[PDB]
Amino acid sequence: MDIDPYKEFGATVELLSFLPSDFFPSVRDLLDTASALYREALESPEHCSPHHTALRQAILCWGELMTLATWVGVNLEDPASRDLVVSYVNTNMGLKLRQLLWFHISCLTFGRETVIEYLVSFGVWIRTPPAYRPPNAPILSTL
Amino acid sequence: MDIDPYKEFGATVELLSFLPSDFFPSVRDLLDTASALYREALESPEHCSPHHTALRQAILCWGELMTLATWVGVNLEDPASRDLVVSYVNTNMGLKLRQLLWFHISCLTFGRETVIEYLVSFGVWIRTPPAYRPPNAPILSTL
Amino acid sequence: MDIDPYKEFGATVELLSFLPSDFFPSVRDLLDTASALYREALESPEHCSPHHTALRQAILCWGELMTLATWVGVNLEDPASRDLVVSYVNTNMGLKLRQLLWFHISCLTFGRETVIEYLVSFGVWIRTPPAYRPPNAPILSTL
Amino acid sequence: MDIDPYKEFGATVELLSFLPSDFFPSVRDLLDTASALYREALESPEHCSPHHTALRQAILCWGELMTLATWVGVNLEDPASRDLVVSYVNTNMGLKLRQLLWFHISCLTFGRETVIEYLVSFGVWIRTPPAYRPPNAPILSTL
Repeated sequence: MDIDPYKEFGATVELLSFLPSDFFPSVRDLLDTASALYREALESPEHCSPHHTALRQAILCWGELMTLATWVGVNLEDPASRDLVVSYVNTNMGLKLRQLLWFHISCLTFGRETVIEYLVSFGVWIRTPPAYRPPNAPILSTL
Repeated sequence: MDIDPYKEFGATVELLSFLPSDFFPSVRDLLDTASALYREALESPEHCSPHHTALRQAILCWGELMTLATWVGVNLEDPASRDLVVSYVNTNMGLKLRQLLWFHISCLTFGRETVIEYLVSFGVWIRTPPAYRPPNAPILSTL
Repeated sequence: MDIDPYKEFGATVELLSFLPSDFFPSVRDLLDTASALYREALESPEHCSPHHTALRQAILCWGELMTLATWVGVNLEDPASRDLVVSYVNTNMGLKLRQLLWFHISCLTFGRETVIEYLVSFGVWIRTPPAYRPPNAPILSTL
Repeated sequence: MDIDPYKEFGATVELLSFLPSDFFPSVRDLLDTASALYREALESPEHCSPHHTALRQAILCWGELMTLATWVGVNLEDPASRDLVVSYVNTNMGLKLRQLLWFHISCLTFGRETVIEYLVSFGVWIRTPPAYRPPNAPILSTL
């Protein structure tokens, strides 16, 4: 199957490619934001929203990757392989996980429609070449 | 955090640990089933159900894990360590995957409540001594 | 004081005495069933039913007998006596714990009156010599 | 499972640990009290109260510990190991059984609320430094 995780929620993998990969915060920072703002809802037995369901799945996927990294560090004996796998699991997969975390956290905090319009506007800003690019980049905010 | 992926659906990691690990179908079989029965809906841009959202997320997590397996095959030179990582992925993460997929596919097929009652019943059955239980292992059916 | 643990619940040690030893599930299986089916309630601050109260007391009693078994294994350097005590605890006391656990779990699952009628019928069946009874014992089950 | 025997009764293991171990009466004295006051209701086929249910279970747990002690005395011929097991069963497990018996007998006699208030008061008295601790330790009374 060809499943786009954002196709529900009115976005696409291509739209989020407007944002550069180095734009997204670290998984630690994003999980801290999730705990700060939505811990009780995430731990709840309610389907509070599709975003909440998806964020739950993403947090668990990251947790299982961390369990794998620990298991590698304990059960592998070749340090080169140990560290290659650990770094891969921390960086390459972390990128997509923090895309997902960012999208859903931002849509809960600010609104799905607002986030999609931020994506469009930031794509404008970032495609605008530097000579003509304003310094005030689009930024998600309430106030 | 402490997120149980089944409690928003009325179940628990414990309750799915109540069935034996070997009862759960293979990942290949479950993904074939997911495709055959719900590919169009999973690929669609609609929040068809929380089961569908969870299932999309899990299918993509497993896809990234398979991608990890391939990346290891290529960029690892220790065959013992490569085999060890691939086997951890196929077995330990695969079991959690097939529990999750079995649960959500079976919910969509038969009913979430039917599935939870089936878990309880089948666990009690597999624990009852044979001379004092119905002889055939319970099964879900739509016929 | 001469207390019967089932008289409270409409049954009697004499009624459950007709159930053979091979009829009851293991202590581990019964405890896993208790957890899976009624953990939220057993761990709760509510009197949910006399069966729940009794089940809590029985589970904690077994926990203390297991503490005893561990203590024996760690403190007695005479292997014969060590194993003799462990076997007594796991067989003679395990059997009573299994009787009680089965009774209360089955009551919660099926109905106290249903369990009592099942015991009456099972006693009839087991008192009947094999030549003159159906070969399959009566079944208490969800299916 | 992690079951607190007093949660359903408004207390905790933390609150009963306000009392020292050497504060609780002997199992003999507690059983004599239970007989002399509530034998009729404990021997009865009625759920008189959750406390009565729990007391019945405790009484039978102690009966089984006594049976184990007798069986050890008969079936172990290494006096050392016999004595170790008998002492453990009479002392270490006796402690928890007399906590339980004291709690439920005192509840039946005085009120569960009165017993919980007695626990917080004894906490005050025992945490108070000696130079200001009144000789009259708190005590339960009906007058």
